Amino acid sequence: SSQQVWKLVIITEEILLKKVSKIIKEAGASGYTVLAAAGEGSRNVRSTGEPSVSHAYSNIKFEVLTASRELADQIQDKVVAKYFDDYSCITYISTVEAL
Amino acid sequence: SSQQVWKLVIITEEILLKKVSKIIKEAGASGYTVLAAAGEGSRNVRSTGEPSVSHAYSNIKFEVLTASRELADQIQDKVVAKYFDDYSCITYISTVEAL
Amino acid sequence: SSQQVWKLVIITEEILLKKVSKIIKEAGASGYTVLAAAGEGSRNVRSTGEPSVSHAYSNIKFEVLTASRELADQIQDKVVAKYFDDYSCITYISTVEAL
Ligand SMILES: Nc1ncnc2c1ncn2[C@@H]1O[C@H](COP(=O)(O)OP(=O)(O)OP(=O)(O)O)[C@@H](O)[C@H]1O
Ligand SMILES: Nc1ncnc2c1ncn2[C@@H]1O[C@H](COP(=O)(O)OP(=O)(O)OP(=O)(O)O)[C@@H](O)[C@H]1O
Ligand SMILES: Nc1ncnc2c1ncn2[C@@H]1O[C@H](COP(=O)(O)OP(=O)(O)OP(=O)(O)O)[C@@H](O)[C@H]1O
Ligand SMILES: [Ca+2]
Ligand SMILES: [Ca+2]
Ligand SMILES: [Ca+2]
Ligand SMILES: [Cl-]
Repeated sequence: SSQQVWKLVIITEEILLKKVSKIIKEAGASGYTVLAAAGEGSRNVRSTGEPSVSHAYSNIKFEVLTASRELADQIQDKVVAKYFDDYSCITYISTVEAL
Repeated sequence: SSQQVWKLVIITEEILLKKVSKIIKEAGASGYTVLAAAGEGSRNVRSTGEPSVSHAYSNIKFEVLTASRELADQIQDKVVAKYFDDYSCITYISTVEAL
Repeated sequence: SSQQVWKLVIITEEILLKKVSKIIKEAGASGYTVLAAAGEGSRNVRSTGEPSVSHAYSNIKFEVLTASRELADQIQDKVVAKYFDDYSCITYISTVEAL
């Protein structure tokens, strides 16, 4: 049988791995998944800088499944409020069907 | 032109890489993608144990595209029936548009 | 507040990392995320070959968020037209909610 859940993705600088993991757990999520990633973006806020000739930068990608949209929004808000202006970061939400 | 397909995700202990790959292929999927991952969860069933002070554990993330919901459900069922009680594992389904 | 965006995924041979990154950026995307991956598929076109007894092959997974479906389709088209016949490659699109 199915249950509709929300999937929050946070892609951010690899150096924020432990800090963002703590926000997710402190907010009451049941868990999280994290993957190593790389990327480029257009906000140009990376804490360690960017060179003139761009190349892919080191990131992590979190995926957090939540039983309510409310909880996904809360985690997203906390990460963005704390880090979005000072660190490269992008975030999005969608829905999936959990078992 | 587009075709609606289903995307099954399985996130599980890294030690199940070969066993789960075999279920996916034996069920008739056209392929699979797998990524290294880490994570934490709340079922507390990891086959290799967890310590009192939790940290991220080693996982793999599979993504399997299927032409029917029926096939995604079958693969999901087979993995869950065989491994969910004895190994850390979470699974979800959504739809995407293949070319 | 929310904005509906499109998410284009391209999973392809690891050797195409720089060539596909250039298409994404030359098309005007605001960024991209890329992850190391492995997989198997059924088209059997891998540029470096496949053995009789299959095993997972080395890939990369791109995710590209776009503000229009039009731009996702354009990037997808350019990658497919250039590489799909000569290199292992699969691609799909869905929608997500960006902040
Ligand atoms: N359109 C996009 N599609 C997919 N991933 C994106 C996109 N834009 C940004 N990202 C991802 O978010 C990360 C941070 O991008 P951000 O928008 O915060 O701009 P930035 O500070 O310029 O980042 P970077 O230093 O990596 O260029 C990128 O490295 C990438 O992994
Ligand atoms: N809410 C969640 N959101 C995202 N990923 C999750 C979530 N819950 C669990 N996961 C992922 O599934 C994996 C296994 O979690 P499971 O629910 O089976 O509990 P567990 O046995 O307690 O896992 P772990 O030993 O990793 O803590 C986690 O390591 C994580 O990668
Ligand atoms: N049904 C699928 N679900 C998920 N990923 C898939 C699927 N089919 C293919 N892929 C991914 O796309 C990659 C390339 O598959 P493609 O369809 O191009 O066939 P191929 O040339 O036979 O690939 P391979 O040499 O990897 O077997 C695979 O390695 C896999 O990562
Ligand atoms: Ca940048
Ligand atoms: Ca646990
Ligand atoms: Ca093949
Ligand atoms: Cl991923």
